[PDB]
Amino acid sequence: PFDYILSGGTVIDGTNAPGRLADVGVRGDRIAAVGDLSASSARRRIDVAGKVVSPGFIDSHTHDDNYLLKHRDMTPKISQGVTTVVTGNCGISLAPLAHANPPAPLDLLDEGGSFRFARFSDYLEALRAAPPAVNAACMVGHSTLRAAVMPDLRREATADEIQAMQALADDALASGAIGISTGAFYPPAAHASTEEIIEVCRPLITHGGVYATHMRDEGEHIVQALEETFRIGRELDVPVVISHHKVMGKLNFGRSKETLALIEAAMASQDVSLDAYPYVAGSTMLKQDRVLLAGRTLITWCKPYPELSGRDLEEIAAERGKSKYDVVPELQPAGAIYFMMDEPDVQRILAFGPTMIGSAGLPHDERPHPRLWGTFPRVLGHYSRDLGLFPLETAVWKMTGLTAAKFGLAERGQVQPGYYADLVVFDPATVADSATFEHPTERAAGIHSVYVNGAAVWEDQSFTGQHAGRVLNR
Ligand SMILES: [Cu+2]
Ligand SMILES: [Zn+2]
Repeated sequence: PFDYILSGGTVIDGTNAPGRLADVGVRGDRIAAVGDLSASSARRRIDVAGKVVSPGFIDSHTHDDNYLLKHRDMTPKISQGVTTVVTGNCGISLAPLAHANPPAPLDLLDEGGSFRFARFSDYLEALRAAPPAVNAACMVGHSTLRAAVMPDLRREATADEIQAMQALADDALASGAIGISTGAFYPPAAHASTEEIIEVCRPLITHGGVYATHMRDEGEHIVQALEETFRIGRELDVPVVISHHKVMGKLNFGRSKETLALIEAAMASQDVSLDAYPYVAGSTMLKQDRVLLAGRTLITWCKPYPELSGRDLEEIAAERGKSKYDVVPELQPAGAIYFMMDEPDVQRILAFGPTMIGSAGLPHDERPHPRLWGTFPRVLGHYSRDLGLFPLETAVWKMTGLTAAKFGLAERGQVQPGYYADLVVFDPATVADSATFEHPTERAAGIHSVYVNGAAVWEDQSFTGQHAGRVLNR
């Protein structure tokens, strides 16, 4: 007998096909059957008429490394229909690193003494012993490796340092990591050469992981940054993932036509993937960057002056008698929101066939960017339904079947008999992002229920208490 059957709704199976009326039966952690299940014995038959039953959403780009440990409920994500998170992005992973004051942007994951894992396996063991509500597919970050090995980060690494990082990377992959990420855009790795990155990531071909990256530059020199990424992919002969694709700065608006053309061409000869979030503003560490600081900038958190959280940097700078760029040093470490993208580009990038959906949420921020709470429903509601950017089945595919395939998450991302029971029940007519820049933590509308490995984790707009997540392997 099945444990339960979700009956009377429309199934959008995650393979990018129009929805069809069908029931979904679950037994244990597996989807036992799909179709007319009136003839199958079940302990419960849940009515989901008027709703859509789809695979659970996979967040391709998260910074939930530590949040998974400190807030197992994972409300910001499960309330949106997310059932699996990919961690350790942009070169930033919680482990391996025992440091009491990690350099920005590593501090985006810190709640105070959070970096206590000497080995990557110790981190994975912790997750398994006290599982979060969602599954976790973890990557190790290059900048974290640099911080753990190099006494001085403002220079290229020596052969001995490269060997040390490569050993740590290898141990992480052997322990279960699904890949390695880099973020040469940031201070900790700005001095890292392309060859340093290649040598540190060589274990990928032996273990079969992916290479993810926050490119060295996403503005004036984005073409060069794209080429470096493609080159790294060919040298390693491993798939590459371009994180949160965008063209930032007024002088780069409209250039998504150009960048997408380059990516499409690369996909013809090598393995390339990419993800993005549905907003015109970015967010990360407060940084002395003239392009990032060109437009409206809001503080998310500030260590030396906590009261600045939520304020407009222009006011702060002006009142201190300095430019936004010159006032940054005295306010660090801190975080911010940067309005430096244009709607047309965001829409073009989201619509681009292979683009997967990733939130890039920064969960520890005092006053966070709303993407943390509304990314997925904003794509299903605002963009798919209201603007008609793509049909619903395609919008779902972009956060389920496509993502599972690119990260190698076997038996997930599809509503198919035999696959794991990560599922979402939502109302297509009302699903929508409620979070706004003004009120960034509002819960999404239209999300009826969410299941992970067969257990309901979100019901009646609340965490059920089921710590059903598992550490996944590629
Ligand atoms: Cu990131
Ligand atoms: Zn990034």
